[PDB]
Amino acid sequence: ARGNEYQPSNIKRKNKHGWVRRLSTPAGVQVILRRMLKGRKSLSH
Amino acid sequence: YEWGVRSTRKSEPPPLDRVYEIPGLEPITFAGKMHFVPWLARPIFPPWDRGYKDPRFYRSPPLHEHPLYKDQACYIFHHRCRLLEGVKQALWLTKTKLIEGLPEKVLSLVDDPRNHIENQDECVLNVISHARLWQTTEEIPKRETYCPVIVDNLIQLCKSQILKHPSLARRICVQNSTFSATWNRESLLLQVRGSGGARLSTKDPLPTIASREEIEATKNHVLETFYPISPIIDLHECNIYDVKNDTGFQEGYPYPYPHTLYLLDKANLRPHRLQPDQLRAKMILFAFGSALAQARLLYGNDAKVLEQPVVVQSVGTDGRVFHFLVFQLNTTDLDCNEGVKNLAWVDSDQLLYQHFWCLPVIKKRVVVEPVGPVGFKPETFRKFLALYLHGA
Amino acid sequence: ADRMSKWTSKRGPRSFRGRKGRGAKGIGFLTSGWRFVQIKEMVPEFVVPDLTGFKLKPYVSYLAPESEETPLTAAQLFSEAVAPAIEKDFKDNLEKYGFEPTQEGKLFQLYPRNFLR
Amino acid sequence: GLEEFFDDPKNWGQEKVKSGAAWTCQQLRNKSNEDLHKLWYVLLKERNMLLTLEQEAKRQRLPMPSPERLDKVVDSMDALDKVVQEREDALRLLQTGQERARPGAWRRDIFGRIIWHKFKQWVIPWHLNKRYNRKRFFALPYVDHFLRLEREKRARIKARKENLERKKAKILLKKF
Amino acid sequence: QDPQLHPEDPERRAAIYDKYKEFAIPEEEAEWVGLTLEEAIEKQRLLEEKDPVPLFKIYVAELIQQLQQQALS
RNA sequence: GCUACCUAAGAACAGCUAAAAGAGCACACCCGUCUAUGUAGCAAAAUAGUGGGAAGAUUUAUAGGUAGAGGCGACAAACCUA
RNA sequence: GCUAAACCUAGCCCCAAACCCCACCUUACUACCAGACAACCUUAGCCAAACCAUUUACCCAAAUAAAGUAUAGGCGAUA
Ligand SMILES: [Mg+2]
Ligand SMILES: [Mg+2]
Ligand SMILES: [Mg+2]
Ligand SMILES: [Mg+2]
Ligand SMILES: [Mg+2]
Ligand SMILES: [Mg+2]
Repeated sequence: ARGNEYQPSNIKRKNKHGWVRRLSTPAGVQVILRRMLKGRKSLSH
Repeated sequence: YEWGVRSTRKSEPPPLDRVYEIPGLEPITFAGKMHFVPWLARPIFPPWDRGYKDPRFYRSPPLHEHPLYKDQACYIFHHRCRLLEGVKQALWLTKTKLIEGLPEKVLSLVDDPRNHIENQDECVLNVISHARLWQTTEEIPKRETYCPVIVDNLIQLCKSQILKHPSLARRICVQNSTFSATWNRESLLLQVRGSGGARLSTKDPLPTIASREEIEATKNHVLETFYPISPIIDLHECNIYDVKNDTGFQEGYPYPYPHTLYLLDKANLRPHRLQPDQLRAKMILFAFGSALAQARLLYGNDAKVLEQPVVVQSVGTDGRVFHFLVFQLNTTDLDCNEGVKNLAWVDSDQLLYQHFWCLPVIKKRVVVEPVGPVGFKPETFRKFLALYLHGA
Repeated sequence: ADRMSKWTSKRGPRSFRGRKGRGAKGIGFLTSGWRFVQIKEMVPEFVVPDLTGFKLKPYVSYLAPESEETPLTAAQLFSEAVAPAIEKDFKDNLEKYGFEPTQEGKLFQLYPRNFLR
Repeated sequence: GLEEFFDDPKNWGQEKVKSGAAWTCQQLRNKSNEDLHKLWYVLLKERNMLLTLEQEAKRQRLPMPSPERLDKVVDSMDALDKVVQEREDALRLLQTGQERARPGAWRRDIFGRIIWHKFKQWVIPWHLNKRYNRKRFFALPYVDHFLRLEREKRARIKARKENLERKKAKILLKKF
Repeated sequence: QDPQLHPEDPERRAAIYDKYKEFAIPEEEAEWVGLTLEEAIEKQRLLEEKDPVPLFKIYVAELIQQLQQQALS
């Protein structure tokens, strides 16, 4: 019954975790800054 | 109460920086940076000129500056105008007297069985069945498809009478023709910009139906008025317009004389379809507009009683219900409510068939109504054929 | 869920896949009805010379002598292109020598560069 | 014709094709602009033929005959491009004083880093461009801590590298 | 001493300036009074922004100077 | 991106009985009454049969919204990525 | 006798010194139309006080010393 909580959709993915949404708020900008500081290959989703 | 809430109204611009209020000093703005910064003054940008010039990025000038703008406001009737008072309003606007039923002159053209089409009912039934059931792979064709089809097939069926009537060779049904006619009514200038479709043009003008005595008898008839509804209601009040009378064709066009205007209300949705009264009003207005354009082209742009009245017919249909109109324009002196008046014979709500069953209704595994038209009325097609044959 | 693979036009739903391109430069615009109007001037016209009678070849003979690389400089170009005329007219308004005050008005403006390659 | 995409038919199947030398920058600097224009397409046709050979060799699972021809042609085209770029750069410096063909500016992005923002071409001015004004060319104060943290990460990497270099040098001295 | 203070009334303008005489400072300093650091940086950048002189002019001036020296010597 | 509720704009609902129905029987579909199996399983809640609803307060795809002392809740302290 | 077992530098730690082509904010890495929203605002709590309720050290701009002194403090933990 459970386990399939991920029902993928690229529209939702980009609108929820994308670069534009991350930059849309100061908190998300700090998210990107933390990922850059850590050296993440993928900064946003 | 004001319409449009503040939250939806355009936001007020932020207050100007106080630095702009100090006379002697030049504010330091981010204009030089070429991008916004929040700690510098907001520049005051001069309005940009080269913008609203490119064809794909064009802004039309204000209506006041347009070439045809006029302080006097015309009232235009176009194809998508729906008169509130309907036939009464159209009669007042066109200075017309209504006569119930088609005239005997045209009705007699189909009394003799020679004009009756061989296998007339069979062919008309096939036309109705093709339009309403057999037209497409879809089970139930929509009105947008079966109204033009029914009209065109009926016109072809009538045109088949070229055998008996060689005069039918001097006519042609043009499509997308557009006419424009302007005239005054009690200091109100009214225009009709008829677009519609299926103008049946003939090489010869239609014979007049009403005699001089009847035309003069129209003087006594009083033009019915409606209050407090102004006759202007539901007409597009426009200040941009052209007072030229356009018949829709360049000079020298063969088949110059309008014969029949085929107006069809083919909208799938009832609210997008004209009411029968409003359709009859539109027929009156378009027939009057075409007749008036013809009169202004022939006898000049002078308000006068026409020595030779101009006759224009019209058939307005929704695919099932038809309305037949013969309009005799016998005066271009429209401004006054007194004098000889134009006159229109109208036959209303002539239904070609009562209903059409695209699917066989089955109750308790028993077929009650078979597929096909029910209540077919050949009389309406007789009237249609009479209108087509008039003048031939 | 694939954060590492490159975002291309093969990935999203129909709107995404239609909207994203592959870097090809635009050739025109879209009008009503999604009809594409192609602008001729937007299409790169290849200026291909006539190679008939050309003597140069893709390769150079190894018998050619070695030389020292001397990258062209503004000073060298000025000396070899303007200095002779300047001297000849000084011994005897810089537009006469080739200088243009502004690039505006030229087809091939040097800055901001407005031509391909 | 399409035959220009392939070598001379006599060379088909030859294990080796004799080729000259790549054009050098100095050799090209002596040629006219028209001569460079024509040589560019000569080299382009040769490059297309060689790329066709390389792809067909991969398809047939055979070594490409004289693969150094492609390297020579690429070097020649790079030299020609560099020569033309040198001439254009000199002309631009003479007539405008600009060391760069494309306009740009040093700007601080939303992440506080200094970048060379290369300008783009627009039909409307920047203060009217809606998409441009969404882009932020300033860093708010919450970026300062991350700027310091990035600087210190760089400093740690540099210190590690320098210490490692010195230790390697000491090890070499002890060995010899 | 801007004449835009009450133009057409020089006596009143001079009276005002005399009243506030003690605060007068050089204009080169008054231009920078009360500017934030970012505003001052932008002001300095605008002051020192100059479209580069074409190297044509520099080389022409240098060549003319050299030719003058050669002619004199 | 589950789920709860909502917003926008969609879609589905055989056949029979009945006749404009939060109607009846019963497919698709939704659910989960009872039994059995399974119990590191096919499955971190499934399977088989049985059963309830099945033109509606229905089911459902898409996009959006409400965020933690908060949300949402036909209140089970239920649900808000096992 | 299998599985294994062993190895030494890859680098790292602490100091010192020294101040360190093109694309991409729209669905980022997307050649090319009407902007305007543009930032600023005491940390709290864990914890100690054997509960807890006032209270309970925290990049300071010369180390040492004055001195854990003067002071503060449910005058107590402590500061
Ligand atoms: Mg779902
Ligand atoms: Mg049913
Ligand atoms: Mg029911
Ligand atoms: Mg519920
Ligand atoms: Mg309860
Ligand atoms: Mg305690």
